Amino acid sequence: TLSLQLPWVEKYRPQVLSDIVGNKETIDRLQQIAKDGNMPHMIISGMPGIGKTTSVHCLAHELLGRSYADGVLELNASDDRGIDVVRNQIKHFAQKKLHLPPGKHKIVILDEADSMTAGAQQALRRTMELYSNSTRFAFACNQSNKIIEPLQSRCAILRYSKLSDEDVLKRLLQIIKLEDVKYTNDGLEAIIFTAEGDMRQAINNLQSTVAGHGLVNADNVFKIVDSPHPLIVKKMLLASNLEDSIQILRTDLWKKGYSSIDIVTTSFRVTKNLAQVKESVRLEMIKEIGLTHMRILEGVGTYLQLASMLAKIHKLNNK
Amino acid sequence: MLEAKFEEASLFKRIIDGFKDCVQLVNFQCKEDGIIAQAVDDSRVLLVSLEIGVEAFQEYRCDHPVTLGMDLTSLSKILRCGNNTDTLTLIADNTPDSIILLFEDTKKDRIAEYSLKLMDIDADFLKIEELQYDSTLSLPSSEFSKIVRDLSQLSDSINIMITKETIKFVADGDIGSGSVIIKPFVDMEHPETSIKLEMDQPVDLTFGAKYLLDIIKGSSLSDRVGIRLSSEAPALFQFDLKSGFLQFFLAPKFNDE
Amino acid sequence: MLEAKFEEASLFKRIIDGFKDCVQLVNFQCKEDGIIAQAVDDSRVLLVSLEIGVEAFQEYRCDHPVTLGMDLTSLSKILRCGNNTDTLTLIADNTPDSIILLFEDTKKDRIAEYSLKLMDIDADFLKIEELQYDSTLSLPSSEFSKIVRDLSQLSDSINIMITKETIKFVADGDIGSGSVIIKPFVDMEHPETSIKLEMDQPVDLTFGAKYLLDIIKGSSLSDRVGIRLSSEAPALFQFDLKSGFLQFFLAPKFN
Amino acid sequence: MLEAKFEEASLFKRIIDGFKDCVQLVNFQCKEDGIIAQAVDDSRVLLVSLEIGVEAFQEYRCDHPVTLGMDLTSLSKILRCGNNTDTLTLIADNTPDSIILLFEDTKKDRIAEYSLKLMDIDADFLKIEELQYDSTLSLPSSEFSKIVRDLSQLSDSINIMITKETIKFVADGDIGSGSVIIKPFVDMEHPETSIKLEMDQPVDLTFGAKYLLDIIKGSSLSDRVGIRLSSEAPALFQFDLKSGFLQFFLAPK
Amino acid sequence: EAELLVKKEEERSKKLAAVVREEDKLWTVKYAPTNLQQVCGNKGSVMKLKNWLANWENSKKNSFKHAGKDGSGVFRAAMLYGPPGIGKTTAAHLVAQELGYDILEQNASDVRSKTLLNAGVKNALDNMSVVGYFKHNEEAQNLNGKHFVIIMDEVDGMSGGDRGGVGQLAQFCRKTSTPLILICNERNLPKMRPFDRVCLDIQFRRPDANSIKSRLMTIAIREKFKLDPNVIDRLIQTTRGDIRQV
DNA sequence: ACGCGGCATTCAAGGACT
DNA sequence: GATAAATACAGACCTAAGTCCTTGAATGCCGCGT
DNA sequence: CTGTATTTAT
Ligand SMILES: Nc1ncnc2c1ncn2[C@@H]1O[C@H](COP(=O)(O)OP(=O)(O)OP(O)(O)=S)[C@@H](O)[C@H]1O
Ligand SMILES: Nc1ncnc2c1ncn2[C@@H]1O[C@H](COP(=O)(O)OP(=O)(O)O)[C@@H](O)[C@H]1O
Ligand SMILES: [Mg+2]
Ligand SMILES: [Mg+2]
Repeated sequence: TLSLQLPWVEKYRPQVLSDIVGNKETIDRLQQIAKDGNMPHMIISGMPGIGKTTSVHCLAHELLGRSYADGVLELNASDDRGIDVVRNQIKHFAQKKLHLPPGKHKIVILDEADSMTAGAQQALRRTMELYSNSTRFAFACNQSNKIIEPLQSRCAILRYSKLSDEDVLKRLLQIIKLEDVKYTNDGLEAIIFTAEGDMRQAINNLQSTVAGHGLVNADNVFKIVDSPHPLIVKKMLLASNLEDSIQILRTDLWKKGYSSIDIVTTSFRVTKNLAQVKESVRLEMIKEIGLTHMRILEGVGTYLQLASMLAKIHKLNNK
Repeated sequence: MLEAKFEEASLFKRIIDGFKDCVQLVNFQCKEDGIIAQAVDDSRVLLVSLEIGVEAFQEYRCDHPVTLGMDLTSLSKILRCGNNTDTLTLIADNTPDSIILLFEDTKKDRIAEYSLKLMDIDADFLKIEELQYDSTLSLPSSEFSKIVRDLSQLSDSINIMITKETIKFVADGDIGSGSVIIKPFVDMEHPETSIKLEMDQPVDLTFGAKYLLDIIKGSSLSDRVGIRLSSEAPALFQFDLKSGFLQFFLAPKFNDE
Repeated sequence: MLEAKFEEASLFKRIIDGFKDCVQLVNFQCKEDGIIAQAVDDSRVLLVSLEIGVEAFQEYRCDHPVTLGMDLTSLSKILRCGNNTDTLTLIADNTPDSIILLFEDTKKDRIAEYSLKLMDIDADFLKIEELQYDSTLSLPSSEFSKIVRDLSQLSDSINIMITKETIKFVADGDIGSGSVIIKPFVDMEHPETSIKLEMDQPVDLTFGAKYLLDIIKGSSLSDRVGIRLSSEAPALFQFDLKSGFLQFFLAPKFN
Repeated sequence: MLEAKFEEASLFKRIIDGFKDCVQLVNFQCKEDGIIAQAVDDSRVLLVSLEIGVEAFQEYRCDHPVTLGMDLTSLSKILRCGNNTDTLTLIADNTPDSIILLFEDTKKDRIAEYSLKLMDIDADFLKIEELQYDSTLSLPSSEFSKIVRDLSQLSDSINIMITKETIKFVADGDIGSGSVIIKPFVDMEHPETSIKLEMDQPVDLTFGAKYLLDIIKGSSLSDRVGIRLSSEAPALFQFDLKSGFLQFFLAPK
Repeated sequence: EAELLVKKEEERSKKLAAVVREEDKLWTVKYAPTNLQQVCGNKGSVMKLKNWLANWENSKKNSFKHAGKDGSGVFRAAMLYGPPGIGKTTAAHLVAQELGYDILEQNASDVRSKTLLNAGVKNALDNMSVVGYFKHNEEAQNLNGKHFVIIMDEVDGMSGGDRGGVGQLAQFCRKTSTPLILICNERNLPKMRPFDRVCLDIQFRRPDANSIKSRLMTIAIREKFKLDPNVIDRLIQTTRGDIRQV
């Protein structure tokens, strides 16, 4: 078909701050700031798909009213991460004179701010303070650690958290009711489980299920969206017997098409994040997994090395 | 509001080209006499004062005094956008946020309107008071620009030693040194080439090189430079216009021992 | 075999310089009617369609259809190795490989033989669609290039609007905005300076500054450029040569 | 002491611009019979030798021979300090401390004075061996510079062939090939637009593109360049001034 | 202090009756210290810097060979370094304002190349202030009105290497005729090595919560929000001595 | 024709890599 | 005024490696003015 | 950790 329909993530992107479901304290604080005015400098950080860009965009829209065209400067940090940007474009926008409602000021939105280079970030330090009376900067990034500490000092540290299953279920139910989709409770629960708090993943998976099969049922959602790799990897690592681990590997990972490097990397990540196993045993399994990773990266990527790694882990656990 | 129509756009183009390499932001005070403007250099060593009277404008109309904060690079680009023979009309509305430059040619019916967003510059309108100058000097502008450009290669300092009926410029640098001596002479045949000297007291002063380059960058404005010296006060460098001038107030070096 | 001779060796120089920056890979296919060249930019935003005719060549001979592919960066380098007062000769064997360029002047006996290795470019679609565009205008190339280069400094997007005997180029950016208004006028004293515009429906679309600046590099070929516009159709930037034409098919932006 | 009144500052300007990007520090050996200047690059491939005679000066007087070390870029900065309708005067004391450059103008009301501080550089011996060359040709400097700049694009190795009254320049690159063929021609209507090929033995030599580009920088001095080829000796690249010569001895690979 | 701020606001309102509204400004800039008696913590560093900048002229008359009683008379340039947000820039601005010098502020992160820094700051080192001369030179209370104090902020962001200007400024600051106040965040950096022996190091430390208790209580009383001093220590510990962030 | 004047392009040094 | 609490803070910074990225300096060609 | 520096307390 020549034309396409808009995705549900962008078509149903919240246009007001109330539609945002998660992080109730932060959303209420941003709504109070929007009503009262005098927006402070901030960095918004968290996981992908929990509503950081949407929150800042709704805040800017509501704060600036009809003046969003001029008062808002949109600059994807990854696209424009040079000191030249700060020297010319950001500085000229900050020195720009614009008549606004009393409380409100001009807003700079720098999405994906974690990718800004050191030079541009350091140059922004004085632009943040010199033109603060007229210009207010806003930062959105996946990881706040990439942003230098002095820049974090000048702004409010507003930190987001992974979306709870209840809020994702509420948003999914709202979209389902609005667009008349047939669903089952098991299917919605499975979509929430696969999303793992990423609302964007949940909505994309709902779109895929609806378009492909037409009914939101557990069977369809599992065929169209596979079970999360770390869970099968953890089940393989935490099996009681060696033969069980070998069987889980052969069936779920090797025969299904997962690569050796992916398997070993996910095993390392799961092992480092495991909590039931004591730290010493966890560390020695990490050692064995790292040896297997070294062999795979040197070029020996085979079922034999993965089985040997499982055998070493089981020997380590069996004392 | 304000509707100021220039006879020609090349005049404003050359004027803005005169002092865009020294100061980046200027406040244009548009009053019933005309547009007086002064802005401090970023190094706070040079001050540029510009006035253009109503006589320059074909039709100048102002309702209320307003401030025009502009960026020199953007203004230079906009004037570059227009042709030489157009009549440039500056139009501003109430509570100005942008300036509507109006290049228009009477020969054709082409009309080009460029809107320059007004920059918000906060600076004090420091007052300027004249004082008695020991040395008032006028030279051909081309020779002045040439000698400054020549000595600036050797060093970053220009030393103006006006001895009795003598004008000596000395530059001392790491690799070589240069000295130029100019003798006052007046020619009745060509008034432009003639050199005039007034010396109440002798003055010896040293000035920065890059500021002097930025000063002589305004050579296109006037054929004759207006140079006035005071030992403890900034030296006024003036380029005379039909209805105004381009003042340059430069700070000297420290004359240690 | 192909033996194409230019009386003005600088003509092919100017044609290649017109679209050297736009594209690097072009298929110069030579037939009996003349050389036809077509190429697409890496971003796939501009289509270049060159059509040289036999009238341009002093002596043109093409035994069989042949497809000669080359790199514009190297070919332009080859062309800058010739003086103004020379005659170019394009030579290609029966099997297309290692095209030979000959810069010869007979007033002072000098010979300049240069070669360029051919390349296998698979894309040989060779399709252009003739459409009844909503508006067809013609203006001097110098004026259009001046307007484009003057408005490209304000922003990266230039908007062209066609209305009843009014042509407007609008560019709104971060430092400000600007709009140039011109009208179709006919001057009997100097026909070259006149501006024509035949409009059927109002036209409103925006183009990119980089591609427009790349297109206006072709102003060195012809003194007048014809521009045809239509609703959601590729803008046709046509430079007419003595024997043929050079057309730039621009794709507008999305509203 | 040394007193040299040059005919025009522009002439010495071109002599300096002949070898701007070639060497950085040189020592001008000043004697009664003109001035000599020799320089050797860091790659040990070219030998710049500059000889200008007394007849090239309007007035030249030097009782005591003096070594005059100077820096090229600062010397050019000094040269970029006078009008092209001015005459140059080089005046120095016996102490090698600073070199005084005097700009004299026809109107006696405009005088310019400049100085150049000397630097000490270990000079190299004179390479004036006149070994026999197989072939000798002379062509205008502008055409040769155009050919060199044109063929330097294809490849960084220049092939020059002279055999049976033919002059060839070949530059085989990765993208294609280049071959410029020129025959010797003598023109009565204009002497400078003539090619004088005097061959005694065939020559097949390979030369570096960058060094050739450096040599063709001296095209502003003379309308023609005299170039001599030898298969066992470095080729000579000579530009003929009013009463002097600028020479490059490029050692082929 | 809350009552004093209310009186100041009332005087400002009367003056306006006779341009940015106060509530528009952020709390960091609206409660910025206007005099050196309001800076919290690092009192010794402020006193030492004030004494150095006051005796700079006397050391200049002595040609900087003599160190003096305090010892801050042999160094031409001074460096203020510490954790971010503790008040180095405010202290430098305030000591410059009190003693009457003309403040010239340059952001080294914005201007880090050799060319721009070289030209600008070089022609700034040995030049008087046209703003200082035209700013009522007639009264003789402030002789230092002519001269410049170049407070170069964000010195830690200059380009490194010989081509970088961070090593050039080391050669630059020893030959200057005006006071230089460099400010950086990470003094112990490889790029900042040329600066140990050419600058008067001044280590601004993290202020203790007791000093900022009064300031926080004042800004809490003014803004009509209730603050208990028991949680102020936890706020400072969480924020790690950063007054701006708290 | 002949010389500067910005502006595009090429070169070189520093930092980072989970 | 000296000696204890009470605590913030400095101890130090390398050479290679492959490839991408950025920033400033040095470089080139090309348009305008005289 | 150990050693040095600064501010409030005895
Ligand atoms: N000691 C202090 N007492 C009171 N307010 C302070 C203090 N330190 C910082 N502030 C506040 O924080 C604002 C900014 O202070 P700055 O001096 O800019 O911080 P900084 O120490 O320079 O760190 P930077 O700017 O990240 S390098 C001031 O305007 C004050 O409002
Ligand atoms: N808390 C939320 N409430 C409602 N929708 C959300 C929420 N978080 C994310 N979304 C949906 O995800 C889409 C894109 O999320 P986005 O805000 O870009 O993620 P990120 O915060 O990682 O940038 C939006 O269209 C929005 O509909
Ligand atoms: Mg986002
Ligand atoms: Mg600071």
